[PDB]
Amino acid sequence: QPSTANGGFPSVVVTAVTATTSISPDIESTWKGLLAGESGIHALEDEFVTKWDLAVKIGGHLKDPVDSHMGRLDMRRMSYVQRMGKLLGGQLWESAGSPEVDPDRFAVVVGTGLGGAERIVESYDLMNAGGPRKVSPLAVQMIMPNGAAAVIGLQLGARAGVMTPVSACSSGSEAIAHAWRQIVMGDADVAVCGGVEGPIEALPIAAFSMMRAMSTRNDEPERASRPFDKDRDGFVFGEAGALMLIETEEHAKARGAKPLARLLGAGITSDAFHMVAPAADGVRAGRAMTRSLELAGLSPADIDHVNAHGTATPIGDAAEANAIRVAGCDQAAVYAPKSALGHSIGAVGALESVLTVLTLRDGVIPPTLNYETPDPEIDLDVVAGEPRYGDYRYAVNNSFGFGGHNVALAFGRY
Amino acid sequence: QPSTANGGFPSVVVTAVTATTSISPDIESTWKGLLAGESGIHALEDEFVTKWDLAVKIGGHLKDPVDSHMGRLDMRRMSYVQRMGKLLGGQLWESAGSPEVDPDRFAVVVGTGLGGAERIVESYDLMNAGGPRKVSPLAVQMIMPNGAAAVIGLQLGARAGVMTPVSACSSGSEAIAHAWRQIVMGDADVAVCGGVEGPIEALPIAAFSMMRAMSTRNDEPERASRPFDKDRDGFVFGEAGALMLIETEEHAKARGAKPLARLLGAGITSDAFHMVAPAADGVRAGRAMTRSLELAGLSPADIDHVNAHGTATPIGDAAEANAIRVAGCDQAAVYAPKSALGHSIGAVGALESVLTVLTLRDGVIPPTLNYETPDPEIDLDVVAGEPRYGDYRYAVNNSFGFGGHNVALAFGRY
Ligand SMILES: Cc1n[nH]c2ccc(NS(=O)(=O)CCCCF)cc12
Ligand SMILES: Cc1n[nH]c2ccc(NS(=O)(=O)CCCCF)cc12
Ligand code: NA
Ligand code: NA
Repeated sequence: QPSTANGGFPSVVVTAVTATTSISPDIESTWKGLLAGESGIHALEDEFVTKWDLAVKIGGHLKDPVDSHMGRLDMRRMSYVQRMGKLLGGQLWESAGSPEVDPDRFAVVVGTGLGGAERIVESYDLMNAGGPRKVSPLAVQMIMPNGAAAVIGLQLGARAGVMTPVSACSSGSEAIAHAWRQIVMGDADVAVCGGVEGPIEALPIAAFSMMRAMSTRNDEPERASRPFDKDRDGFVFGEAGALMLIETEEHAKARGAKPLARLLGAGITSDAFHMVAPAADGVRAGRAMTRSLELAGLSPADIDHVNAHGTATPIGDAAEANAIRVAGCDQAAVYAPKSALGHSIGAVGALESVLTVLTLRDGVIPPTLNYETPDPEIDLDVVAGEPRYGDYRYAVNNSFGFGGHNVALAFGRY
Repeated sequence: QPSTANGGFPSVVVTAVTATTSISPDIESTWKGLLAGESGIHALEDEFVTKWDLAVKIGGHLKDPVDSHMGRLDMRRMSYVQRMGKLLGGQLWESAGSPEVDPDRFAVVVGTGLGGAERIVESYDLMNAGGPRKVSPLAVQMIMPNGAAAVIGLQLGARAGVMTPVSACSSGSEAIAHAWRQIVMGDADVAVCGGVEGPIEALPIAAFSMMRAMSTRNDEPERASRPFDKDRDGFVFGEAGALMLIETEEHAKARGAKPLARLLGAGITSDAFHMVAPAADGVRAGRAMTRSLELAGLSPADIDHVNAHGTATPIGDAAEANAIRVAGCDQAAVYAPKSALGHSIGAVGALESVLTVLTLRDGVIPPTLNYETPDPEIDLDVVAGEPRYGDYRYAVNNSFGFGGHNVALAFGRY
């Protein structure tokens, strides 16, 4: 039976990471801000909140907006997520030394929650006003939700596959999972993978808050996102995009790249329970964690750290607590980064994967913000108060998205 | 080195197929219509063609509309592709004997070109008219492009993974590719896979026809789609959805299921050349065919049949002819089903996979319609005039979608 530990799968390592965040456009500055207890969630000064009088008035816009890095050409040639993907794709490649890889062994897997939706309603109005010939010949390549991954593959020259998984909150983690599969199956030796997502706007807020899924603690924005806390209220939006560079260890050593961590395995299961709510028993979500251990060659005892999905909805954290217990990783140190960075849907799984890698690299877990009164039903060892320095050897990043999509990524210290 | 032929991968077989089509809502009636030279492409009697005076006035609506099978509940609870997915999901399961499988070994992989887009502009207007509280709590689960696969997994009880690949015209084939991967890697023993796509409307027509990509031969609708013909004019829309049931051969024999064909391998590459146009040399597209042979254990000589992508654009068919030659399958008998069924984007790769399976089962290839004057630059053995009965043992289905996404599925007679 093949596994990473017994050589059945080639060793895959992470060699570069990049992310834009409500705390910082630089991933290393975001890391240091998280360690200092910073939060990216503030009061929304956007005019659409006062216009429609939204139930939620809090959220985290990117510290550095994507369009401040975009000229007129990009503003009409690409959708938002494509523009975010081009920005992150370029920053990731330079951060990795701008290597020259074999294009036929180079893949791209970038997930997203929805895609270039704003370009559909724009083309809707552009033809209602002037007719069918007033729709741009570039409209198809902007609207298609594979567009972000397509521009990244074209910009970097990836010819071993350009793929876009879609599974809401797990899209970014699932992208890293499939990129790992594309490598261990022999189709590629190096891959850019992650997730991108659109900005906070009025319609996304209205749709999610009508599910009673979002926190409404508008008086203290930095204290609204309270994963595993008894005063839970729901999740808070926090914009993000994130990409990582993974490659076989053989490929990394031959180019002189210093690996940040090891990508050991990936488990994908599904609940088949409800269209938006997770299964309370957490059985299938836990099986995804178990499956990532099986492919990696680990046991629950080896898991020192779990980067939780932790959206801070009442039923979400309760289900994940059961899932962690079902997987047998209840003794692990748990971090819920959505306490500080919020929820970025199609990108957050990729962002939290980057944070998992940094935790294994520096041997430190940032504190879960606003964890002050532990929920009696959730008995987990969550890091809080200050960063916890520890000897973390293996970690699992969880992402359980709407629709019942469970992705677990098993990571190891290099 | 693992392969299907040398036992490195478990044997995977196709046990049931279902499709709705511009010719028939029944896949067996569609097959018989194709063999009799029927076409689903007619003059569009929709009022939006006269309203905007579209350059194209031809296309193939479904013979049996999806919403004629939908009550009021489904018309507000689901988007179009979700409704198509529920219809096809239910028909496929009954056609397979309604088996009772282990939910933890059952996966669903359903691709789509875009998703529930019509529900975004609907929620856009619903809040402009009444405010944020007038957006349905079901809006999120209708809009998310993973929605069709989500309702199919929930309806049939698939708990080993519910996934949605997005890659334009190759989405439906890529879904079958990932479902094959999910099985040969040990994560599942049975999978429902295919693709769904929305109907023909004015905006899709305007966007694609402004790329000069669509045929404008409105006087003879049944003769507009002319793949590999010298009088090529572009592609024609033809609505479709298709699903197939695949499972390990061990799993099929233990339940008494008669396999229709074997799914032997799948190759995914990318061009990284242009956002909508395929590479002229067809090198990466041919490598996807080669890769499916490598995983299957075949050589170009074993390929008797190629179900071509064949959109009938001038540059598309020229690039695929080079791709087939690059892969070394130039002596194979080529079928271009878009000549009769048109192009259904996210679903067509799944539909043409079903047609490939039926070709191997019945030993017959339908004629490529409107192939009357062979393009001098495309020297391929395309089936034309009447069905060609032959001893086809192995076939490859091609799907090269916009964005440079190349998927090749290698199929074998059971
Ligand atoms: C707005 C918008 N314009 N274009 C988009 C494309 C995708 C999404 N996705 S989203 O979930 O609604 C945003 C929530 C993430 C908050 F950090 C939104 C938009
Ligand atoms: C319209 C519509 N409403 N909802 C949709 C969801 C997806 C798509 N896809 S499409 O490419 O534009 C249709 C082209 C296929 C022709 F057979 C269209 C719609
Ligand atoms: Na996590
Ligand atoms: Na084909």
